[PDB]
Amino acid sequence: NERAYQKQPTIFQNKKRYHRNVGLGFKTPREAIDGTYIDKKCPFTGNVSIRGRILSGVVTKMKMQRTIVIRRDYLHYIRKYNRFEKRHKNMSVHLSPCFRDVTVGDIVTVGECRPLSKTVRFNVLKVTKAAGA
Amino acid sequence: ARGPKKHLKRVAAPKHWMLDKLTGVFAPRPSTGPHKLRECLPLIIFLRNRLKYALTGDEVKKICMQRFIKIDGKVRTDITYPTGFMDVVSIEKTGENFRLIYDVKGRFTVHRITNEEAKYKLCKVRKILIGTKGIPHLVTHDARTIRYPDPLIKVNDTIRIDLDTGKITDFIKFETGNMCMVTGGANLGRIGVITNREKHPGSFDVVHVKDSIGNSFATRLSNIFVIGKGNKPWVSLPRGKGVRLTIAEERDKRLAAKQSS
Amino acid sequence: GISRDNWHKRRRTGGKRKPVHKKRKYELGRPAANTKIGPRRIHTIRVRGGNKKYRALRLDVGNFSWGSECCTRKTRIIDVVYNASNNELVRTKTLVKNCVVLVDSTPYRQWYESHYALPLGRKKGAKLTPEEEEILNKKRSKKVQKKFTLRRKTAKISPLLEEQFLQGKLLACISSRPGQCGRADGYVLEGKELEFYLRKIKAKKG
RNA sequence: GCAGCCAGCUUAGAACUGUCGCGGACCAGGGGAAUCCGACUGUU
RNA sequence: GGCGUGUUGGAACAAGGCAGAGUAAGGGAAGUCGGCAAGUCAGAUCCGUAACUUCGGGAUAAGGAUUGGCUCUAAGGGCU
RNA sequence: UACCGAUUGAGCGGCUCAGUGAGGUCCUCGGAUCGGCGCCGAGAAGACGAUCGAACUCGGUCGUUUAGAGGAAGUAAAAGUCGUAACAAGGUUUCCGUAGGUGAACCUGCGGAAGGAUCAUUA
RNA sequence: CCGGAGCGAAAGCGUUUGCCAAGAACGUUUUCAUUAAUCAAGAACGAAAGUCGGAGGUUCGAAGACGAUCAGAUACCGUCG
RNA sequence: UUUACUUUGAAAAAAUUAGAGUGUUCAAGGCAGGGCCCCCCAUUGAAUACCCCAGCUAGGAAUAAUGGAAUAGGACCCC
RNA sequence: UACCUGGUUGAUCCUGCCAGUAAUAUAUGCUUGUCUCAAAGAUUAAGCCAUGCAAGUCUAAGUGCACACGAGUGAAACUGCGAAUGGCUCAUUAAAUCAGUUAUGGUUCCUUUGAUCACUUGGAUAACUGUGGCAAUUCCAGAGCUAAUACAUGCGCCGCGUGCAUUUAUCAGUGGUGACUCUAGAUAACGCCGAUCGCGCGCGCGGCGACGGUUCAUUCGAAUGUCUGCCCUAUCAACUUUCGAUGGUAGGUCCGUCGCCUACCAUGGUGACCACGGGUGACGGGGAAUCAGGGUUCGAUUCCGGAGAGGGAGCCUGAGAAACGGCUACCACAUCCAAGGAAGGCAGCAGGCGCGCAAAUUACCCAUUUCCGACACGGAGAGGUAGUGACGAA
Ligand SMILES: [Mg+2]
Ligand SMILES: [Mg+2]
Ligand SMILES: [Mg+2]
Ligand SMILES: [Mg+2]
Ligand SMILES: [Mg+2]
Ligand SMILES: [Mg+2]
Ligand SMILES: [Mg+2]
Ligand SMILES: [Mg+2]
Ligand SMILES: [Mg+2]
Ligand SMILES: [Mg+2]
Ligand SMILES: [Mg+2]
Ligand SMILES: [Mg+2]
Ligand SMILES: [Mg+2]
Ligand SMILES: [Mg+2]
Repeated sequence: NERAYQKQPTIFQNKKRYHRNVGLGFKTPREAIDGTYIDKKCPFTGNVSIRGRILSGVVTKMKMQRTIVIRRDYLHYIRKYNRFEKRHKNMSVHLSPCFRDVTVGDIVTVGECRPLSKTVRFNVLKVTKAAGA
Repeated sequence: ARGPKKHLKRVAAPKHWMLDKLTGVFAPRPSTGPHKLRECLPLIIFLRNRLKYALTGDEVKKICMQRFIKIDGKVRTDITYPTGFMDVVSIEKTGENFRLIYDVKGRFTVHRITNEEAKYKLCKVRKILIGTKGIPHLVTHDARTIRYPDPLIKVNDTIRIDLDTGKITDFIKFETGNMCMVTGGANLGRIGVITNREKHPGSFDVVHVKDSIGNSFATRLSNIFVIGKGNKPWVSLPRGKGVRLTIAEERDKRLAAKQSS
Repeated sequence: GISRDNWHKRRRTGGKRKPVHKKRKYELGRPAANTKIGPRRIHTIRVRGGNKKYRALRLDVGNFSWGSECCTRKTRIIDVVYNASNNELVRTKTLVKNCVVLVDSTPYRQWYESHYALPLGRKKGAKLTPEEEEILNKKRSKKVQKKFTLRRKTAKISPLLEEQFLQGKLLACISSRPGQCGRADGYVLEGKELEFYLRKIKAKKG
């Protein structure tokens, strides 16, 4: 499990139960409403604001806790040769435990949040399964 | 970079002043006040360059040190007052009542006596902040603070307040069809009628303004300055509201008038 | 001095970045709280903007609240029992946020008897010796006895919570930041959060 | 799926602590750069 | 288990010896044919180890840090 | 004009291992003192500890700049000696790879190539 | 026989017979259905000489000896190896 | 199913450059002035373009990708 | 203006480079009569500096017994504010600065504007009068007075009340947001309310101003993040963490977010689409030169942003400085000593040495331009003007 007591600051515990807020057309799905996890950096459970920008990418690695590595591709135009060059910038985004089937090749839409780590500033808001089984 | 900057180079000044580059190095840095530095005009310029009533920078000091100028009826002493948009500059000693209003382009014009209209102005509200025990607040255009607002006013409407009492007399709701004077660059001074308002969740909203001759364009929601309900303005406008005569059209008027004089 | 900047760390790629400028004042740092338990020692710190910040070095009293009921009474902090960050914040008796402590239960019982009129933290077998405690078991007026009846029906606290009332030490938790706020406020554990820390205390003390 | 019981001996980490002292006796390689000769171990 | 200190006792504690590989301020091989002599190092743990090489090595290279006592925590099993 | 080169190189310069560490901040304390007036208050010097850390003494590593006995090349001179390697069948066809040998160009073997002196040689 | 003929990615490959598993082209109303082309990094193969370890060493023949020629041959030529 | 691509507008400092306007005696430049005894370039000026790329705003759907149904957890209506 | 010409040869057609040609910018050579503009110690040495100056500031309005002049301007003096701007240089710096973009719902503020908001009790103290120490400094000591805008003083619960700033816990739903754990409400609890001043009337009064506080504003602005964009180098291919490297939990810390730091856990993050490392005669950009188009090269340099003040490091004060025309050390360098000590930072404006191929006057003044303060008055080597000037241009 963990070492501290996982709890939401706004709501009160059981006495003698989830809080969600995303907005911007990415409201809480049915999996993150009831839920079984507790974390402060979740787009739904935690306290994170979608305020800066909206981007997209493809998840490449799932070898971290609540975080995955996406790949954001683009083409840079070189004026001299009148051509483009294939560039890509990987970003580490915070993956909420509610999202499933995000193994590899999945399209991830992210939103700019407050700095949650040394490199993480975006949170997953949409998961689109590729053409497979 | 250790703190606040207190100088302003002449070439770094806003273009709306038209300063002489061969007289000095620094521009008159407008004193801190109700308006942005980029959207104002130093009181020295309006008295030395626009009105030409002052010849140097020390003679314009003698204007404020004798208590003759009074923005919104209140006599000021700082020769670098912002004197932003809709700021009524009345001169009771000389009977002149100026309002710094924009031309078809972006510049500060010499709009003369508007006595029966100069007693008030128009202010764009910014936010509706709730005070204690449920008392809302409204922040107006020239930093004037008005409390106890009507529950029907929003963060985009305009209001009129008298220079003495400073109370909201009338307000103009923001919707498609209101007279407006676009502000914010490339349309500064273009007077027209609002026609549409695009919505963008999480960013700026786009609005479309149609001028008198049908010169419709687009701009951000934060660029609307409603000046009249429907198609009738409240205060007197300068020579040419929002017609925006093109380079060819301005060329025709200059040759046809000089040949007759 | 101490700084919380980023230009002294390694980049996300792992490469060392050279400092663009020397240490600035707007990014300074100050020593840790290490708030012990002691009588009324608080230093004031001038901060960014000419404001004031209260540095709590040692505090003995705590304005804790009761979770299940609606009761906020300031009580004397006794000792720390467990901390999820590290066992060093309890071996040195440092009051920080989100650390479970054993706070006194005298203000909690003083209000429970005056509101519910039901003995909870009394020893099994012993009776109320002082006269001041018999006034909570007297006969009152008609308008006074009617309200105590509807309050006695809802008073069965959890058995895991009534045990601490016998020893006068309630398992509370500092829910405020002492080094910054200067006050060791918090609340009392109840329900599932009370059982979680009790299991960690049992393993640490086993 | 664990509860109960039993069984050692190592390892890591932490606090505290004494005069910064602690492989406290005992036990227990000084090292480096080169030349010559014989390869080495062995033998006399 | 064995024994009276190894073919004798007693009293002194000079020189000079032999041994204790006794210790020695400041200097640190200026001693000497010559660092002869003994001095330094030393165990263990955690780090870090070049020139060169037959690729095996060199290597405990070199160079560092730690080491006590006490009170705890954690992990490493078996059996019904 | 560069290279190699013992020197166990070196004037020369950057980040760092491990030590030592001024100074300040902070903390734990200390209580010289003067305002009350024999207790509450202010309170300097100074000290423990923590922290930031200049700098210094030794090392590791990287970059960079230089000395060097001597050795071995390149180029520019005069083309001096020797022989004729190549250019006509260059008088042993040339040349490549490879190896060995030889004052020197070169010789030879093996396998190539024509950039050969054969685009051809007869049922 | 053996050619301006074939085959192989090239180097390269020709006595008989046998064994072994490949390959182009062509044939096709078969089959698969864009599974591609070219390709830093990486790899197989790669004449001959050479190198290490065995066998065998006919002939040839680096080196080497000697015989001839030349002003001089440390070569071409010759014997031998 | 969403991109690349093109067009429009705000944004895309000033100066400089391009460049409208003005006889600094001309020009480099400057942002200022010809004429009628307190009016007169119609309360003398006055503009604009460009500002790559990226992001942002409103169309098109050609080219090139991508993608919705094959053990149909298929699209629609049911009930 | 979308341009070529000489040179291999006996001669020829080619490949091909050299040379020729024209701007550009540094130096230099010779020459130089006029006018209007105008660069000018950046390049090697962010090497080192003699002297002087560059921030002080007084209104009718916080405090006014120098009799110097005579109530009143008063010099000194205490309080307030500025000195964190400007200027200079380009050493450092290669996703860093910077540019576009934009986030602070992840942050605070002096001045300005607009809000709003216990009859004045207390004791020193400066200038000064007076006594002195040290060779010496913007050194001060002892005593004696005398000021503060310095310093200090219409309900819940249950008889009978009535301003609050913050910190946690709980309940409910005024104005908002694309989205608040927003702004509001309520419950249990826990240093902001003016002891101040001027020109001035009537008969227990009012109407004119300043200064200043409290939380919300505004504005001049700062600070930290999102997206995109940097030259050369693979003879730099893997890199980052036994001291945070990547992520997770909690907390600390700061105005605030965050490995910013601490502790427990995971073995991650980056990388051939060039990470990492190294080099740069690298401050970034706006721009400059040259160009048919495409480009090449340059940008120390007056604007913007950043960086630094010999090298670092650490601080005080303040709203804002890790300030150096402010301090505390060490390092480098250096000055006056009576040898005890004391005092130093011209990559500010002139000037000197050195360095070099290479770059001006110890000049005049706050009038313009403006900036700073108590301000009409005072201050500004910021700036303006002139000298030197064949950078360059008309
Ligand atoms: Mg030898
Ligand atoms: Mg031997
Ligand atoms: Mg041998
Ligand atoms: Mg031997
Ligand atoms: Mg005996
Ligand atoms: Mg015997
Ligand atoms: Mg003796
Ligand atoms: Mg002896
Ligand atoms: Mg000895
Ligand atoms: Mg000795
Ligand atoms: Mg000797
Ligand atoms: Mg001797
Ligand atoms: Mg010895
Ligand atoms: Mg060795």
